[PDB]
Amino acid sequence: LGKLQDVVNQNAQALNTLVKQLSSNFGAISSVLNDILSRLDKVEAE
Amino acid sequence: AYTNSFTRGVYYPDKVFRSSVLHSTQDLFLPFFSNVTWFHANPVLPFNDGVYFASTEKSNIIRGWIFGTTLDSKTQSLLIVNNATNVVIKVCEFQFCNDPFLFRVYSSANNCTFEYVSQPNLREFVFKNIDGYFKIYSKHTPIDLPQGFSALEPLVDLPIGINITRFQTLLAAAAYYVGYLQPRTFLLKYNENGTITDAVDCALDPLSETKCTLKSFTVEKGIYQTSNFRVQPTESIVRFPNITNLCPFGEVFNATRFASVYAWNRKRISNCVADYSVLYNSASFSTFKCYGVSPTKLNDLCFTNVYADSFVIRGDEVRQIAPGQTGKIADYNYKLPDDFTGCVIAWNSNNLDSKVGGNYNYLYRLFRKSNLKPFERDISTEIYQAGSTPCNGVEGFNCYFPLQSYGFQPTNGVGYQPYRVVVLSFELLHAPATVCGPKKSTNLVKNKCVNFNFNGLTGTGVLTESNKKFLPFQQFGRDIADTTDAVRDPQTLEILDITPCSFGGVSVITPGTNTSNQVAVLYQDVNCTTWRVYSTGSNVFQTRAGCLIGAEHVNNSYECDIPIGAGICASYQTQTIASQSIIAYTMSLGAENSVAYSNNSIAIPTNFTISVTTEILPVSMTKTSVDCTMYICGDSTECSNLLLQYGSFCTQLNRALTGIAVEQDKNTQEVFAQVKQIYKTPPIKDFGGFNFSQILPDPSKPSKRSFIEDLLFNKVTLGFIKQYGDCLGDIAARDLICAQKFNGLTVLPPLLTDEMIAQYTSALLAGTITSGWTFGAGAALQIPFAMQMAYRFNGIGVTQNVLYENQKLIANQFNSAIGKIQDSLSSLGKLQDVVNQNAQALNTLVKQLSSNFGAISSVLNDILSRLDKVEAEVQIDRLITGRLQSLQTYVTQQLIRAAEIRASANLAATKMSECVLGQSKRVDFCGKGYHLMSFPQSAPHGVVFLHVTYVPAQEKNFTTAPAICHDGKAHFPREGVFVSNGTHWFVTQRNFYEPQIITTDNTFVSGNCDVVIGIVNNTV
Amino acid sequence: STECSNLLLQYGSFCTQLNRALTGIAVEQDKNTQEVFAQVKQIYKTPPIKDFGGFNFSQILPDPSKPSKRSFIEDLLFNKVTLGFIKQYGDCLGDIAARDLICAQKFNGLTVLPPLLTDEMIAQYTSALLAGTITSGWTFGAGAALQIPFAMQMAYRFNGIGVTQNVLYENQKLIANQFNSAIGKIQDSLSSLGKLQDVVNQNAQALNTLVKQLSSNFGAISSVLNDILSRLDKVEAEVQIDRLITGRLQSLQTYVTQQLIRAAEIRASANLAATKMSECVLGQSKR
Amino acid sequence: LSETKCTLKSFTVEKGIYQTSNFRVQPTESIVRFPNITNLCPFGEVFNA
Ligand SMILES: CCCCC/C=C\C/C=C\CCCCCCCC(=O)O
Ligand SMILES: *[C@@H]1O[C@H](CO)[C@@H](O)[C@H](O)[C@H]1NC(C)=O
Ligand SMILES: *[C@@H]1O[C@H](CO)[C@@H](O)[C@H](O)[C@H]1NC(C)=O
Ligand SMILES: *[C@@H]1O[C@H](CO)[C@@H](O)[C@H](O)[C@H]1NC(C)=O
Ligand SMILES: *[C@@H]1O[C@H](CO)[C@@H](O)[C@H](O)[C@H]1NC(C)=O
Ligand SMILES: *[C@@H]1O[C@H](CO)[C@@H](O)[C@H](O)[C@H]1NC(C)=O
Ligand SMILES: *[C@@H]1O[C@H](CO)[C@@H](O)[C@H](O)[C@H]1NC(C)=O
Ligand SMILES: *[C@@H]1O[C@H](CO)[C@@H](O)[C@H](O)[C@H]1NC(C)=O
Ligand SMILES: *[C@@H]1O[C@H](CO)[C@@H](O)[C@H](O)[C@H]1NC(C)=O
Ligand SMILES: *[C@@H]1O[C@H](CO)[C@@H](O)[C@H](O)[C@H]1NC(C)=O
Ligand SMILES: *[C@@H]1O[C@H](CO)[C@@H](O)[C@H](O)[C@H]1NC(C)=O
Ligand SMILES: *[C@@H]1O[C@H](CO)[C@@H](O)[C@H](O)[C@H]1NC(C)=O
Ligand SMILES: *[C@@H]1O[C@H](CO)[C@@H](O)[C@H](O)[C@H]1NC(C)=O
Repeated sequence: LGKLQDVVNQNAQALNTLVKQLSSNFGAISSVLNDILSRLDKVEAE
Repeated sequence: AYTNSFTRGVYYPDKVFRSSVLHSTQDLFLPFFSNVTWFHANPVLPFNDGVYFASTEKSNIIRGWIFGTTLDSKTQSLLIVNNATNVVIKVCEFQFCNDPFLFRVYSSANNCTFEYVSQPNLREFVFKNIDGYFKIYSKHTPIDLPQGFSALEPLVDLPIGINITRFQTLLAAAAYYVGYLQPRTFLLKYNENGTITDAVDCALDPLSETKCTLKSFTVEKGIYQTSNFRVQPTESIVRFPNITNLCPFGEVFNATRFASVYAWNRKRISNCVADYSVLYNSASFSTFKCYGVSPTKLNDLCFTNVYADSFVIRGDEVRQIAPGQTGKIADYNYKLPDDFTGCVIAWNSNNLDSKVGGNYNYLYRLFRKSNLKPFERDISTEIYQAGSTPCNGVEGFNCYFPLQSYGFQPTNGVGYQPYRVVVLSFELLHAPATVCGPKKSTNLVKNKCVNFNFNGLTGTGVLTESNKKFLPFQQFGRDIADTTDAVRDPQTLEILDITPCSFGGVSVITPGTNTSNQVAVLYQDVNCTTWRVYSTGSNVFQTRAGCLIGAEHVNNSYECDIPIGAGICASYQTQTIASQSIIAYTMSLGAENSVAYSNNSIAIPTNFTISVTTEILPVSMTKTSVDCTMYICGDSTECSNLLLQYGSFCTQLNRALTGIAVEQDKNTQEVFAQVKQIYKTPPIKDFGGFNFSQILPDPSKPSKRSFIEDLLFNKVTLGFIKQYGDCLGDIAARDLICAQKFNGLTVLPPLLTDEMIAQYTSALLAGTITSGWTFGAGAALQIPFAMQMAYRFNGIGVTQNVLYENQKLIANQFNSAIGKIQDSLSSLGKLQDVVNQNAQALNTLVKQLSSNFGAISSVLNDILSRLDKVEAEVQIDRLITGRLQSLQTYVTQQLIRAAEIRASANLAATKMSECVLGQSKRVDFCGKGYHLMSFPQSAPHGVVFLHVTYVPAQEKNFTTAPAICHDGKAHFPREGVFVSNGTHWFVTQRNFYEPQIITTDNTFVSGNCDVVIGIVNNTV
Repeated sequence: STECSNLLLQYGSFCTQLNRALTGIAVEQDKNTQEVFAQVKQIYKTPPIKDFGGFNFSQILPDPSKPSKRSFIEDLLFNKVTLGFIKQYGDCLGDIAARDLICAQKFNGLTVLPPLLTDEMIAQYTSALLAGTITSGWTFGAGAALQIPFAMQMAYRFNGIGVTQNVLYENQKLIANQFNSAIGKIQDSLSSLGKLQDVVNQNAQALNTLVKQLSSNFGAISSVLNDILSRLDKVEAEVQIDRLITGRLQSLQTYVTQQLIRAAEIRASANLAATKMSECVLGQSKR
Repeated sequence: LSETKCTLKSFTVEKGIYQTSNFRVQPTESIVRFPNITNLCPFGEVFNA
């Protein structure tokens, strides 16, 4: 039943990588909006 | 005297070596096929953007040139003259003559700076004047202007720094030419040595744009899409409100006494003209910064809500007048919004505000409970509580007077001297304005594409009367796309409509550059029944897909050659009375033939033919892998470290690529490894007189392939071991294969080799020739080939004695049919297209590494050789983002292709199972006709099916009846039909004429002979 | 904008790719139509004398008294779907462009190409198929068309499903009446195709969202190139124009990817239709 | 094997074949090649006239 199990595994893997990809910086100074907004004013945070 | 330059005037745009490449550049080039002016045996001509000067000479008559604006002693001029002994270059204030010649050129040389002297058959020169540099390119070539192509080389770049608008030649028989240069795009070609030997002028013709797009000098037969029809603007328009007065610069920047910072002032500015040049001789400003606009754009704008605030502060507090500052002034006195749009101006005023012994008339606030809001004022005078101890007016040790005083003395340090500050705020391009700049209006032009500037808003388009009613407080009008569509004229107050002046698609039909150089153009949004075209012609054909211009209409109908659209195709005549041309016609649907129907007539075949047809199906595509770090960062440790902030984006790509790679092997497996028993070819070749030698394995080759397989494997042009030293050095500069894998792009081999695939195919053939379809359902059982063919004939509705009586005819027909296929295979596009696509996808990925993506360069080493860590972290990230997007696009397209290839592979597997391991009843699934058998052959990345079918031929006409009434009962054939030749009645079969006597054995009676329609009589 | 045109050259290899994909799709569509309809290259004329055992085909055969040669049911079908046109520059110049919604698309570079086969040609193919199958049976799909009376063909077809032919020759009249009534019921029902309408709806929506997405800022100070260039000099305006270029290129890429994904499904449906034609119309099916 | 473990972000690996990074080689030394010039630029003339 590997043919059926593969679909479930693929869906779970996709949804888990989506969550894991929230810790990237993408070139910013931090990956946490709260940290960014606790230290910089509006113009520098935009 | 006009003349045509053809391809003269091409120079090297850079100083960098290139070879075996095609390069697209943009610079000031002399347009291809442009008319130059001819001078024989000395006027003053304009110098517009550069000049291409050429001289056919034999005795050194042309000596030099002079450049300038006016050639008298009121301006500076450049002299480049070649006297008999020297070449002298001077940039002075010359006084020249009407007719200078050699040496009497000028009279006085008053003052000047630049000087270079000493420097102890067809000539071409190019001149330019950019950023204060005079550049020259030149070349000499030994043998009115000739054909050919030559590229000029850089000579000198003089820093003269003057203004040039006219030039003149110096003469001492000969002739010279003069052509101007314009900013165009050109596609150059470097040969093996790095010399330029060809070029293409994009946007000179309709076929020249296609060449630039494809990045090739050749084009194949077809129809291509070009850019939409473009229209350039004719003239310019400026429309400001008509105002006369000048803004109150004196009252603001020149007042006698200024306000205090805590009680700052504010006055409105309206109905004036902003011209700040009047301040250039009275006031100097130490600080001047603007925020939502550029300082160089203030002259061309209009402003909506202008205010001016003024106060006095000490010297070192000027840095606190900015949007995001903190401190004593920004907290309790004056604050700017974070979205500020305006300018801030400050200057020293120690002469007007400083009195000896201390000036105490300027105050500020030092204590306050909380911070101020933007543009808020607080002029209170309440005592301030700072210790929780109450105090109702009394003062001391806990309660203070909020306001403090400045002490301004004339001998203070510059940090403690008074400064006057003015802040201007306004809005741009949203509402009606009454303060404009120093610009002069022009007339209003309608119904033409022109440039405009309406209250500072610039653009292009066509103006038109409008039927909208703006409210008094509105000035502009937008749409869903958020662009300005209507505007109210600021003088007449009428409303206009702005429309883009570019519209309509264009296409070009070409027969092939290897054949001809003429084309036809289709204007898809024009009705010629003429105007929105690049060129009219003698013949102009109007279709329902557009207006075709350049083809000759004909009234015959042929099959489609180049589909144009809406039922019309085009083709090259060539072979005709006229030299050659293009023709346009309507495609034909296949020569309507006939129908001969009646209620008592039938046709029955009397013969047959054996036909063999070929079918091709793709089964696999190439497998690849990617090293993301090596593609994005190369060998840079800095980039490698910066890339970790995108860590989860490379495993994601590699997983999909690995999935595709492992799917390919399953695709091949399901198609070819159906029978896991390997049957060897029989040792004696005797199958009822049928010849299979051209499809059975041949052991007289390095492999065991058959003749047809060997023919197939040579019609598609292509694992391997490419060693590092194999393409070390220059060889990597042209390989095109290890150029890929120097960047991290590899190709993985297939799991099953072509030898194994051929072994599987041979097993299939041996099984199906020796056993029939039994080996596909279980244990293989032997059966003679003639009897197997009898079975297969019984499977299509024909008796077996028909085969046993025409065995030799059938065998001969089959042998000839098999020979014809290998005859035709002499000189597979469906299989070749897969290889072409897989190669192009990988080559574009390498090509896309030369983009900037908005940075200053596409070379990490160049970026890192000039900038430090912080300044390079901003430029590297743009390249990282762009190069990640490229790989993502490649992977998505690969997935979308793999899905289609899998669909094809599944179809091929079903076809094998149903046509090769059995006989099929589905119509048109295993060929055209009645399917008898089929044989598989292997091709590169695909399979080939040879289908044998039965086709009837040579029909004859017969009369027929539905039933026969013998003696009051109704008789039915029970198999086949009743036919009559005119006097006698017989019963035969549907697919072959074979009459018999009507009797009870081949008949059944289930009627009374009263109701059947069409019953005859005769007898049985 | 010439400035934007010059700044866009640093993404030159991203437009040819999109155009290549779109051209592939557009070429595939004509092949889809051909494989389904142009199966037979011999056009058969409608019989001059209409005598088929009492069967009435008048509602599905070509009608020669219409501006085209479409049949009654075909016209009913064509009236139920609400969509090769020439739209001229002078046609929608002015305020009309603010509501047309068709030349608002093509003021921004988005155009639609006509199909290669017209509706009249497709109907001619269908008429040829009908005439062939009614006058020859299934022999014309295998070779030369051999004529046969319709009643005898129908007896063949009854034998094809295990019923003797006398069962047809003794109930011909009732069978013809039933067939005529059943045919009438279909045109009765076709009075007042959601599978076919969705294709048009999806394509139009995809084209309209592309035009709508041109008001996004993408992080810049404004979504208007003229507004950006009327206030900032080159150095300050390059920074803003780059963000707009990035966002709009991304929009185009998303549109193209969705178009490819839809083309795959349309191709699967077309392959099913071609196989169904071959097996159900040119023969008799046992599946 | 360690590179595979790091890529899979797991301390165990299942039976199979896995792709690792391309073959890498590090540089052995450093090189500098500027033109041979002796004179010193004229700072006095420009900044001290
Ligand atoms: C010696 C004490 C060190 C201070 C503790 C560290 C950080 C405190 C927060 C900010 C630094 C104080 C800066 C004061 C100078 C600016 C004063 C002003 O013009 O507003
Ligand atoms: C130009 O020459 C005149 C001589 O008449 C001289 O007075 C003037 O100073 C010169 N200008 C410069 C910039 O040297
Ligand atoms: C250009 O290079 C080829 C080999 O690459 C060489 O044979 C030829 O001589 C070169 N051309 C010149 C002008 O030297
Ligand atoms: C400012 O005032 C001084 C003295 O009153 C005067 O000389 C100067 O011209 C004035 N400047 C302007 C721009 O009015
Ligand atoms: C406005 O007044 C209220 C009530 O006195 C006060 O609480 C608030 O702080 C004031 N706003 C500012 C910006 O000081
Ligand atoms: C072009 O205009 C003419 C004039 O009205 C019209 O008859 C013709 O149909 C138009 N062309 C098309 C393709 O409709
Ligand atoms: C049937 O066709 C074959 C090949 O064309 C021919 O040799 C043979 O004579 C034909 N049979 C008759 C009865 O004509
Ligand atoms: C089969 O064909 C091959 C090639 O045409 C030929 O050499 C061979 O002799 C043929 N078979 C027989 C039995 O002749
Ligand atoms: C059968 O008769 C019809 C009607 O005359 C004719 O068109 C057809 O050609 C005939 N068949 C053959 C094989 O000649
Ligand atoms: C065919 O129709 C004609 C016309 O009425 C008729 O005379 C003839 O008997 C019919 N033949 C059959 C077999 O029904
Ligand atoms: C068949 O024969 C009967 C007499 O047995 C005759 O009455 C009848 O008319 C014949 N059929 C036709 C159509 O004439
Ligand atoms: C066939 O249908 C048409 C239209 O409904 C009708 O006019 C005709 O009468 C029908 N056939 C017969 C034989 O009545
Ligand atoms: C510049 O000239 C002064 C005056 O002689 C001298 O003291 C100084 O050293 C000179 N500059 C340098 C860099 O030596």
